[PDB]
Amino acid sequence: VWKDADTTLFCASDAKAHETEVHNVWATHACVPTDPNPQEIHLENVTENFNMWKNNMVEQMQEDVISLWDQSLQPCVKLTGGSVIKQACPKISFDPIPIHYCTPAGYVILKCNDKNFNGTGPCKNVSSVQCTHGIKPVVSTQLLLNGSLAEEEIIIRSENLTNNAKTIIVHLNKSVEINCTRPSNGDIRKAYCEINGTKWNKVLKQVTEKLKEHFNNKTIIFQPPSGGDLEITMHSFNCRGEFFYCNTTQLFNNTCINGTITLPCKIKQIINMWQGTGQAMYAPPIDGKINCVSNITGILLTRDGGANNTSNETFRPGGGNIKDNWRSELYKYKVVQIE
Ligand SMILES: CC1(C)CC(NC(=O)C(=O)Nc2ccc(Br)cc2)CC(C)(C)N1
Ligand SMILES: *[C@@H]1O[C@H](CO)[C@@H](O)[C@H](O)[C@H]1NC(C)=O
Ligand SMILES: *[C@@H]1O[C@H](CO)[C@@H](O)[C@H](O)[C@H]1NC(C)=O
Ligand SMILES: *[C@@H]1O[C@H](CO)[C@@H](O)[C@H](O)[C@H]1NC(C)=O
Ligand SMILES: *[C@@H]1O[C@H](CO)[C@@H](O)[C@H](O)[C@H]1NC(C)=O
Ligand SMILES: *[C@@H]1O[C@H](CO)[C@@H](O)[C@H](O)[C@H]1NC(C)=O
Ligand SMILES: *[C@@H]1O[C@H](CO)[C@@H](O)[C@H](O)[C@H]1NC(C)=O
Ligand SMILES: *[C@@H]1O[C@H](CO)[C@@H](O)[C@H](O)[C@H]1NC(C)=O
Ligand SMILES: *[C@@H]1O[C@H](CO)[C@@H](O)[C@H](O)[C@H]1NC(C)=O
Ligand SMILES: *[C@@H]1O[C@H](CO)[C@@H](O)[C@H](O)[C@H]1NC(C)=O
Ligand SMILES: *[C@@H]1O[C@H](CO)[C@@H](O)[C@H](O)[C@H]1NC(C)=O
Ligand SMILES: *[C@@H]1O[C@H](CO)[C@@H](O)[C@H](O)[C@H]1NC(C)=O
Repeated sequence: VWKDADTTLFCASDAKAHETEVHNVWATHACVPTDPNPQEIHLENVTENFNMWKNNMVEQMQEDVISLWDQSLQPCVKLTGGSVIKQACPKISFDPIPIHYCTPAGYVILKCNDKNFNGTGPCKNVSSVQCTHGIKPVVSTQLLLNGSLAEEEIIIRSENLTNNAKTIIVHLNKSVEINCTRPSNGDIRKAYCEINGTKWNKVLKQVTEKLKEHFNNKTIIFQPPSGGDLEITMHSFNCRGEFFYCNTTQLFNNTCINGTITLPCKIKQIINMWQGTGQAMYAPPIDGKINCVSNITGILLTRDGGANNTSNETFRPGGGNIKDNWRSELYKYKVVQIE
């Protein structure tokens, strides 16, 4: 017998003690080795309720990633609360590694194995584990990168679809690669992302059809962000320590519903912190080819309000709350206390 409960989790990873890469360093001192032979118990015809939108596991992963960035990516100048903090800001080795989240004695993690599970409600196929799967703490907006894929159909996730103020997480069942490069050798900050147009438009059409099922077959329209900070209006992410801001206008235009899609990007030194603090400024980009090839595995969407009297629903890429990023991976888990 058990019950829903919150407790302090610990982490496990396969980090290398000899790596200077910041994630490896953090996990080496903050986590333990992973279990080579993990045990999993499938509960016989047990029904459990989940709520990915109210899961303390999310808050804890957030806290880990905040501390990791706080120790690994200190900017030259921090602007928060009115005070100005200056300090050294050397370039680092940066490449996210999988982090496992595990429960201590007296506790266990319940895992929903239901196909097409949306993250909330009852789960029929439930198993118990000590640790989650390996989750890379990838920080980004608009597009979710290097995450897990839905096993069956594309899944739409939201705490409340009817509430347009609540973020929508689209969980893809097929990866679309995004190839971002800052070429070696008139602007060290100019960059670009290449994406297979055929693959993207096909997936996006599948997402459209999926959104129809949730919005009474209303017409689904995609549009670029209306306004807001650059971190939100553009696809923001960190590649090799450098902050990339990419213009995704070409991705979200309800027209191509063929060739290569080249998104214009730029590396920014001055960033609005996702931690919520304030503003941070980093040193200029390192020289040479700066390249990151990522899997697009999900999308963060915000729905336009004031469309109730029309046959259209408008969706725009969003994000900014990194907790949603962790939710996209932790949705199927919950902690319970055993006796
Ligand atoms: C809640 C709300 C509206 C979200 C905002 N988000 C961000 O500034 C953000 O996500 N920035 C960011 C930075 C680097 C990378 Br790489 C990706 C994204 C920041 C705060 C202060 C928390 N307000
Ligand atoms: C329940 O989930 C487990 C783990 O994914 C899977 O092996 C099993 O086939 C599922 N059971 C059914 C009947 O769907
Ligand atoms: C998830 O599935 C449950 C099944 O009862 C349902 O109540 C809930 O509305 C679903 N959530 C979404 C966003 O589809
Ligand atoms: C992805 O999900 C959609 C439904 O959302 C489905 O039609 C399609 O077959 C899936 N693709 C793959 C490769 O499973
Ligand atoms: C979902 O959002 C709608 C629109 O804001 C609201 O009227 C409704 O109460 C919400 N549903 C729940 C279960 O809170
Ligand atoms: C990229 O996506 C493919 C599946 O489309 C997967 O096999 C591979 O592991 C992914 N790479 C990651 C997760 O970094
Ligand atoms: C990514 O794009 C760059 C520049 O076009 C290219 O050199 C590289 O081969 C690409 N990588 C992959 C895996 O497609
Ligand atoms: C969408 O249209 C199809 C085809 O007529 C219908 O079967 C289905 O019930 C509709 N779905 C919604 C959510 O309105
Ligand atoms: C993206 O590029 C388009 C032109 O292709 C431009 O109109 C738009 O302002 C850009 N978006 C942002 C957020 O800068
Ligand atoms: C969508 O693409 C078409 C291409 O002809 C363009 O004219 C239109 O302005 C685009 N809408 C946007 C970028 O919102
Ligand atoms: C995208 O993939 C398809 C095969 O799925 C291929 O035919 C097409 O050439 C690719 N497009 C690009 C831009 O490479
Ligand atoms: C995604 O994973 C690939 C393979 O490990 C990596 O090269 C790339 O830098 C990752 N993308 C991001 C945004 O971290």
